[PDB]
Amino acid sequence: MREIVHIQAGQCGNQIGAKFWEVISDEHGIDPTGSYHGDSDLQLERINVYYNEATGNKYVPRAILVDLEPGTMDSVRSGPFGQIFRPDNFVFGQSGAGNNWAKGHYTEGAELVDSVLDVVRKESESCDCLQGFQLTHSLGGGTGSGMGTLLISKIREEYPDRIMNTFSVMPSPKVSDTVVEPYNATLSVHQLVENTDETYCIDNEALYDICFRTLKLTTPTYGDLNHLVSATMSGVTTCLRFPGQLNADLRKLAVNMVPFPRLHFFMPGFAPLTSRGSQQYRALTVPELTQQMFDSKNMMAACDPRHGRYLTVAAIFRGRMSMKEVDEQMLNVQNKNSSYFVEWIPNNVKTAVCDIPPRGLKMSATFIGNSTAIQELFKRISEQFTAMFRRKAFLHWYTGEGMDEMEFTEAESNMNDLVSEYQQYQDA
Amino acid sequence: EKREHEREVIQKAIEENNNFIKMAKEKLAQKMESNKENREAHLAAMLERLQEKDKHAEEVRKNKELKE
Ligand SMILES: CC[C@H](C)[C@H](NC(=O)[C@H]1CCCCN1C)C(=O)N(CCCCC(C)C)[C@H](C[C@@H](O)c1nc(C(=O)N[C@@H](Cc2ccc(F)cc2)C[C@H](C)C(=O)O)cs1)C(C)C
Ligand SMILES: Nc1nc2c(ncn2[C@@H]2O[C@H](COP(=O)(O)OP(=O)(O)O)[C@@H](O)[C@H]2O)c(=O)[nH]1
Ligand SMILES: [Mg+2]
Repeated sequence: MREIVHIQAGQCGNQIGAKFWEVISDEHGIDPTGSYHGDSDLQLERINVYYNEATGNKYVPRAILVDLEPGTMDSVRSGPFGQIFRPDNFVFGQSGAGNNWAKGHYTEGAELVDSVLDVVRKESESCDCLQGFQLTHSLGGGTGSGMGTLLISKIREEYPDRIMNTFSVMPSPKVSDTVVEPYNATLSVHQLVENTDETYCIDNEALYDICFRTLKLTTPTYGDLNHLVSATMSGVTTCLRFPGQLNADLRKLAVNMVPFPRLHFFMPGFAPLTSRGSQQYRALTVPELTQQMFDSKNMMAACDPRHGRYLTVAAIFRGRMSMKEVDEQMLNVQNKNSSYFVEWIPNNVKTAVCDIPPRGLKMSATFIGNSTAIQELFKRISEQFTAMFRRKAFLHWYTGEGMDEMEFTEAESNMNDLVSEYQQYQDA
Repeated sequence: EKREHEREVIQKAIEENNNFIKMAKEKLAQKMESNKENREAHLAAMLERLQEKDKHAEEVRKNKELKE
């Protein structure tokens, strides 16, 4: 047992979090009641990483569902896998947060946060050896961004020596039309730079473009977006959930992926890209998985990898395949494209292979890159932010909850510093 | 230090909301007082002018009786 405590906050957080639990429960042979019905002991060896074990041989997700409104969590409770979660772990208010980071972080979210922490405390005390915490949330809304970062800060105070992991969904004008999302995102990124060890940048711009351009879905839904998020989430946690060699826990992942503390924002990738139902009958070859997982068109952050250099990379292949052929293909990628891998971190690409593929596929590959190209994502937020902030536009929604402009200036500064920091290492 | 700042923000929000209620209440009190005394002053002058007509109307009737 090296236990991870999962928290999901706000609409987006609870929606992609719900889907994560559906996917990994199916991969571990857990059904909606928490009963094991699998045909392989590999499924149970490291089940305690994500599931508590109750009497009756029942597995309960180590999952805390947080929100400031009840709508999304009634949707989760009423859903197919909803009966799996511990009922006292649903912690919710009635107010909502109005897509306002100040309300989530300082006023509405303050009132609820100590009852979330009581559930986190209970789950933590029950762990033989807690690794740390993983949070799912968006950065563009109110609850997930504002209250979610408040939670990160409180958890860090109680558990300063555990790993803090996030799946942070970045806002795009292709998906949302709320004008203040760059404000909420910039404030939330300021928090993530200081208080997380590892952040997966799931960018809605990338998710939309993949669905539109590549998957040929002319009117994508959130479900279409989330199907790519859950695949990625299944993929990047494989090393934590099955035996057992490379990046097998959160701290070991961090020591491999994070050469400087502030530069802990990752650019995930996935192959093959699929839409729901629409069937992959043809399995990919090892050469195609390797070409596709490094392709710009397969990144979940809308950044051009050729515009930066890779500091560190984790590649994780799933299914029954030739380990020899994986090794050849991985070496081939870094030898043919050697100038995109910083010379000053030797052997910065590490490779894992898990024998069990995901649902509906024989072969998959998941890419996790710490590239300096991720500055393009932050730079996009910064430009959207500065356009409004130079005229103090929409700032009354934030100052009316007691914030000062100085908080905005500091957050603007820290993110622009992050950008220049990435450019520093891109030119060394 | 971050926990003390979170506290300060929520107190600022409460204080500005309370100051807004206060000023609305003071500004409305001084407006209504100012209006009442202004309107009483306008009616007082109206009737004090009508009472000067009654003093003049008796001077006219007494001036008649001083032609006897
Ligand atoms: C007529 C508005 C449509 C709905 C909207 N278009 C826009 O916002 C355009 C218009 C103008 C300028 C550019 N913007 C982006 C749109 O297509 N949206 C997002 C905005 C919804 C916000 C308000 C109107 C509710 C898409 C998502 C939208 O179609 C929805 N999907 C779902 C959805 O996924 N529902 C699932 C359940 C679910 C509910 C809520 C969730 F948050 C997630 C999943 C069930 C379905 C059957 C499924 O799995 O496909 C609910 S609403 C984005 C991908 C662009
Ligand atoms: N990919 C994805 N994005 C979402 C989903 N729901 C909301 N968002 C995005 O999240 C942002 C708003 O945050 P939301 O989670 O709804 O607000 P909260 O309830 O206050 O945390 C917008 O940029 C939305 O496009 C979802 O189910 N999937
Ligand atoms: Mg919402």
